Amino acid sequence: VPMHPFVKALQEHFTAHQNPEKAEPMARYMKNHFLFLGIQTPERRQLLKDIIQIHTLPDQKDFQIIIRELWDLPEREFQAAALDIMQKYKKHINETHIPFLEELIVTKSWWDSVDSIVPTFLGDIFLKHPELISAYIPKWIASDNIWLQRAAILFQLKYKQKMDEELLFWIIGQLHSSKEFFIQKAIGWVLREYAKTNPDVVWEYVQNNELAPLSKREAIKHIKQNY
DNA sequence: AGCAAGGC
DNA sequence: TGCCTTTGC
Ligand SMILES: COC(=O)c1cc2c3c(cc(O)c2[nH]1)N(C(=O)c1cc2cc(OC)c(OC)c(OC)c2[nH]1)C[C@H]3Cn1cnc(N)c2ncnc1-2
Ligand SMILES: [Ca+2]
Ligand SMILES: [Ca+2]
Repeated sequence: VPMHPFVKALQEHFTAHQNPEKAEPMARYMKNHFLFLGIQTPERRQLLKDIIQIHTLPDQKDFQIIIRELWDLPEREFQAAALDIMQKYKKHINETHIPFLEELIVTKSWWDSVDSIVPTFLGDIFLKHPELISAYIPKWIASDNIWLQRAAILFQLKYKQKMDEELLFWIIGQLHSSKEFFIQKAIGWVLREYAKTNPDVVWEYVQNNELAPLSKREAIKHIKQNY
């Protein structure tokens, strides 16, 4: 049972605003991996802000505590709220928090949580500490956990001109033989997105290195008509 | 605004 | 495959 007051207050308030009619289709959207209260993002963020306006944002010493308790609650809105809350502590998040973010990636894993954790929080950390990438990314690739593997792919998603091109292409080469839907998809996504910044090197990579057909199609879908 | 980004 | 709903922007 949760025990930090902020989290109790958020559980009560969210629970009071649940909508069973919305809950079933939302849960089916995540392949019924999670229970849902039935609260979509606009309302969900309104309710979180209510609790902050009342209690004020907890002291930074408790932010791991609070995220952990939210992660253990059964309804998916609490993990999504936990990530909205982590956004409000970005300034105090640093390399000592990488193992905590790993734990979050590998617990209650699905595309909605991992796609929020990785490009923003891990992306930011490794931009400040790129000498730590080698302690984590190779481990994640070798782990055979698809969510850590998608993390290795997507932590650079938002980098644009900051992208470490040879690192990106090494990561993809290590994972291109994956059968996994969420790995193939992530490879096609990061290539398509980086092609908005550096289209010529994405074209050259795709034309000379093996990829799942899904990944290759998605990567070139906006630039193929220039070639 | 409006368009770009899982489900089926 | 490409359109849907929702969220990100
Ligand atoms: C049933 O409803 C839920 O329960 C629920 C839906 C849902 C969604 C989430 C997250 C959730 O938690 C959701 N929950 N979305 C994102 O995380 C996200 C958007 C985004 C945009 C970007 O461009 C502007 C971008 O890059 C810059 C991103 O990367 C950071 C993006 N990420 C989008 C949407 C799910 N969806 C819908 N229709 C499509 N056609 C989609 N194609 C892909 N995904 C789609
Ligand atoms: Ca392997
Ligand atoms: Ca899609």
